[PDB]
Amino acid sequence: ISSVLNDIFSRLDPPEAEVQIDRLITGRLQSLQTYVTQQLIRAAEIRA
Amino acid sequence: ADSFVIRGDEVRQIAPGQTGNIADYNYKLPDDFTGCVIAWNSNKLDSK
Repeated sequence: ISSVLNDIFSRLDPPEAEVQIDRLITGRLQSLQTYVTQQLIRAAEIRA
Repeated sequence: ADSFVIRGDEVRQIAPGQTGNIADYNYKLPDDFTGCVIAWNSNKLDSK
């Protein structure tokens, strides 16, 4: 519903707030993971 | 186990992570709570 953690916490009840927190945390983790993977691939051609 | 008597339309306010006069000022429940909650009507046996 929203992209601000404290907004989620204020507006919802603890279970549903937990659901949103997990959604955002998984999304952010996966995005950072993609960053790292691409960077690792690029480093190999730089080393060649 | 705990037992008491409330005025009747606050029954939904007992649940974890909810606010209001009764659940704010006399009986509060933890966020992570596992037990079960029961209620029934005592008009005939209690009002006079």
